[PDB]
Amino acid sequence: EESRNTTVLDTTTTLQSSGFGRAFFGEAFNDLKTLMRRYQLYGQLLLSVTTDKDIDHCMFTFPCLPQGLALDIGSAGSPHEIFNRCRDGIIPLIASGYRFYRGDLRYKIVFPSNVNSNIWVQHRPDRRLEGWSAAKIVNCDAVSTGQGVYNHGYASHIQITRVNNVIELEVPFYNATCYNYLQAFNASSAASSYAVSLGEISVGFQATSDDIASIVNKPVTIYYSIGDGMQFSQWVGYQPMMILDQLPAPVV
Amino acid sequence: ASHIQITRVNNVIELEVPFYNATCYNYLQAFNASSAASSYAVSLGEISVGFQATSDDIASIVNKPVTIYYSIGDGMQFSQWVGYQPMMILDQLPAPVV
Amino acid sequence: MDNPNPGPDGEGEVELEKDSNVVLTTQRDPSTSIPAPVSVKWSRWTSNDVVDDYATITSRWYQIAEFVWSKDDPFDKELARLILPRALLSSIEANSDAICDVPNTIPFKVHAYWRGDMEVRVQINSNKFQVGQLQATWYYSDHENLNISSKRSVYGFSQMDHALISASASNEAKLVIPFKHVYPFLPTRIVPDWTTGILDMGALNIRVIAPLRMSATGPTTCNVVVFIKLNNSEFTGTSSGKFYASQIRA
Amino acid sequence: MDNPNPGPDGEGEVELEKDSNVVLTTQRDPSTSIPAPVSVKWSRWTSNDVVDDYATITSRWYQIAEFVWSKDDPFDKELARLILPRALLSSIEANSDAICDVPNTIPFKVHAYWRGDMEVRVQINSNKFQVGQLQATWYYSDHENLNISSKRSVYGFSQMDHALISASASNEAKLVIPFKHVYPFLPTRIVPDWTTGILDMGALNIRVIAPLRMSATGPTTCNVVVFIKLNNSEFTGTSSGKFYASQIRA
Amino acid sequence: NPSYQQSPRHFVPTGMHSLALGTNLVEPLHALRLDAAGTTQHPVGCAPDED
Amino acid sequence: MTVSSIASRYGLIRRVQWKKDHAKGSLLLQLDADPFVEQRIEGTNPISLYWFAPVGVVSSMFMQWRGSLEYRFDIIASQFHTGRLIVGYVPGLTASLQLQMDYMKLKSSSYVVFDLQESNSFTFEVPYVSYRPWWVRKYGGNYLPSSTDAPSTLFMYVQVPLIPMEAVSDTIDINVYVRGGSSFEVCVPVQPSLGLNWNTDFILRNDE
Amino acid sequence: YVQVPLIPMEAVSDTIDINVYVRGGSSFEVCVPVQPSLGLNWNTDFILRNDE
Repeated sequence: EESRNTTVLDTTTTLQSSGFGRAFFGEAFNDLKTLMRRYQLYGQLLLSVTTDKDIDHCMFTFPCLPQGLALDIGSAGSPHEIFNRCRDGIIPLIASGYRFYRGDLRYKIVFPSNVNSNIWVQHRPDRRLEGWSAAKIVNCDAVSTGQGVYNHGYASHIQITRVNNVIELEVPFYNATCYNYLQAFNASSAASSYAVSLGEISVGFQATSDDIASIVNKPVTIYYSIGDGMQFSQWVGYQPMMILDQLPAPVV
Repeated sequence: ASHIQITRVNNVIELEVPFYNATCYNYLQAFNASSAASSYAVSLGEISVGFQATSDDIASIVNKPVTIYYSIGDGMQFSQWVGYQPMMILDQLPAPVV
Repeated sequence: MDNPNPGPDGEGEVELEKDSNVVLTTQRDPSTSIPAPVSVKWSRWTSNDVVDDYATITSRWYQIAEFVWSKDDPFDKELARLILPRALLSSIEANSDAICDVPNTIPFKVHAYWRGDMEVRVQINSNKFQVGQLQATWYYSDHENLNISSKRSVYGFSQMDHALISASASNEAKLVIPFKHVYPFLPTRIVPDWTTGILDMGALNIRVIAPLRMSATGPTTCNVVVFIKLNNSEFTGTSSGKFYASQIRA
Repeated sequence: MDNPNPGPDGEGEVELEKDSNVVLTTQRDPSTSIPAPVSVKWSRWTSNDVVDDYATITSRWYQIAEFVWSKDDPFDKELARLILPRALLSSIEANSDAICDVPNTIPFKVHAYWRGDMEVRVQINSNKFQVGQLQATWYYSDHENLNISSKRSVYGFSQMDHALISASASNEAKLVIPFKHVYPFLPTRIVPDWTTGILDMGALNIRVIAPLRMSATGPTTCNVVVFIKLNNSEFTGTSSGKFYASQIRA
Repeated sequence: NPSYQQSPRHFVPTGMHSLALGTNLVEPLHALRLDAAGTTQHPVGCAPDED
Repeated sequence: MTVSSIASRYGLIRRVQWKKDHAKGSLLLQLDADPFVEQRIEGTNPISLYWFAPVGVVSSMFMQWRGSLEYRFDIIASQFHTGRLIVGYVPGLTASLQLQMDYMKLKSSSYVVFDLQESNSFTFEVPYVSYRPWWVRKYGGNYLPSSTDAPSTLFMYVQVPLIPMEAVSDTIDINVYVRGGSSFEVCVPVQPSLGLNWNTDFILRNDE
Repeated sequence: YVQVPLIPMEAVSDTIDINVYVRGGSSFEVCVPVQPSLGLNWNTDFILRNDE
């Protein structure tokens, strides 16, 4: 059995329990659900406009999942230095150790401040996630389907960039499942792909093609926490880890 | 009844357009205006939005988007059940072939 | 204490485990490992059809794997990656006959969807002088994960709960697997929204933690036999047997 | 009394007969005929194996015969000599697929012996202007008798109890057949002490007492469909499905 | 959705809290702690001997 | 205004021609067991309009649905037509298994045999059998993935063929109405898969 | 270490594997949440930023 304990050959005395730092620091760290609610950087992108965008056209999209995105180090010339150097963060390091999840997510998208244009945000729970490839932030090209535009019935919110350039969200668990998958996802079953991400958030600017030039190559950073309903269910052990301070230094 | 949104504080004005008709209730399908007084009974009114800018600041206004939203505001009561018309299915609309 | 008196009947006490008409005995106490608490029934939410567990036939034991575990098998070595709701059917189709020939699996031929628990007994028949140790680990939805090809080692399945089968004790591994899939039913056949990966709840996989060790004239091989019960089942969606296709051979 | 007011819904009351997931309706009252009182269970006397009726699947209705009854059929005319525990299986094998493909008959593929009652509904779809009359009669163990080839007429089956299916009323014939065989179980397959005449409790046979009569431009044909329920069953002797052989074609 | 139609507040913004005030004044902040009620604590040997 | 009051209204969805010369196994309809049962208008417009039941339009604004449907079959006949027909229900047919059907494979699943003698209307309440507590919408927005076919299929064969008298007609129309049942319910509000016919103009944006 | 060396019988093997498992004890506890020292193996690609 795993956690069996045959003969405890104890040489120790009693050690005074601090209450996971409650006695020293005034706060307990036993519950790992409340450490998961500290906001972690989810994604990081430069706004790259390809074709002439209408007011409806979504600037970028991303599938919304607590597992972390398919990790974008970046191009081999210009790497995103946090996901290159500070690999994976905390929430998929804890969600790496579980199998199922049932709950909500929070996002707090941070926009550039040079832009002024009004920003809409759609949650689209219809969208299936076709594999861990393209489980990432997609700078959208010219519109071919209803994926690429503002849509009607889905839950949206419009942040005014002139008042405050951060929209803060609560993306609900709108799946027809018991719980969703939490590791990396290869999409074996065709309906299994309805059960990975909570939905598919698309952020779009309402600017015309004359104000679209101030938008180009400005950073948009996304955060996430797990929003008080998140319950990771089945214990699955961790995979092989990589130690970060053994990564090579950029030799001059 | 008017309201003035200051664009420098917040560029969104949020409204509640009341039922100011002399009717029992207004028409809800598409409207062909048979009777001359029937046309007083479709829309709640007619909202007009206008800027207070002169003709020198009017050039920054040109070809900027204004989007309008709506919901039904807690007093809305659709009355007589009439079945739906022929619908069109959206994912059968043709894709923009390259 | 410690009064050995063997006779013609033998020495120890033999424990049983009776089912419908299958009794299988073990001398040794099991190393039970239960990865989740027992599942609720859940036919209320998604089935109006007549639902019945066929517990007089489905809850019998049935052998689904037997394999020689030699000393030639190294340390980090798979022995059987059994996909257990599939392996009950693919073992029968590996016996070169249909699913309807076995009493345990005739409602898989008829019904469309299944939800139930699974008992697994991974019995070993090693000698007392052989030295080695297996682990039997259940992973929920192996094939819905793509980095499991790197997790699949004895260091990674020792972290989740698992059974240990020591070759000295000739130990037996009880393994109670309740139903935890994403969707509350597993289809037994090609269903409209998924066709690939049918009846795949996960993988029982049996790695080696210590290989067999012995003298030069010791017994080299070691046979391991895996039995499965399907106890708290329920079948729904009565359908024709001609829509059931054969499982993938694997 | 006598106030006819038809509407868009029709005039009369429709009675149902629901089973597991099969509801079949008749406008008319049945002409029930019950040849014997209901049989006792009798697994206590000859079975230690796990016995269970599969009432969620076996007690469904299943069509086992349909035949055109034309006016060209004369007076003393067989229409269907159904051997009912066989005809449930030979109808399926007449549909060019196996016994394990149908939910009603999968325990015949597995189990070795069967004892149970049988409901039979011989439904007709004649016109109101057609004139004629069938009788549906159950004979216990037809093929264990050699002078039945002379008894098999409408004068001989009118003496035992039977149902009447008049073509004017479009009548329905309920027929509750309890188990009365010499031995308290019918084997579903080739059993050591008898091989020939397997699963033969007797014969439902449907003679003609009055042929169809009509005008020159009247509706000539008349379709008759026979359904069977297997309600108070029990199956014993769990065996392999590979010992079950196909029924004789007849 | 009741519509709230009463008149709202009418304030003054300021960019910063007081630097001067330090006694009778609950000063709101953005704590870099993980607990919102957490305060540094002084156990029995970490006690402040000198007021 | 309420989904359980809009979906609880029969809308005519199918007109079935049931003749005398249909055999004892002829298919009359094989429509899907979802609220998006279809009747297409044979019009001359470049985009085809469509009739839906009220359960289909009120279920088209939602991502998911569950629960029993109710089909009312009005077999328009006099009391001198006699017939009998299976209305069955196969849980879980993909499109490759949609063919190779007959009424004998239908009788292995849930089915209902109706006797047309005097009363000439019946309601088959279609079960909800799926592996999923809800069920994702058939069409979706203009987006070709996330287009999931029905949980199951509704069939209607001819069990016993029609036997009409020589004074009444050889043919019978069967109207098929769809209603969201007592257990029908929809949940997540997404983009409607339907548009109105009030403006059927559509602009193709080709890049030429 | 090996206090008394292994004395196997001539029918059993001369060698023995010893598995060593680690668990946080009953008194084990951690406090301050900082950047994890570990990364996943889900994407082991690493980009060296040399200036050449």
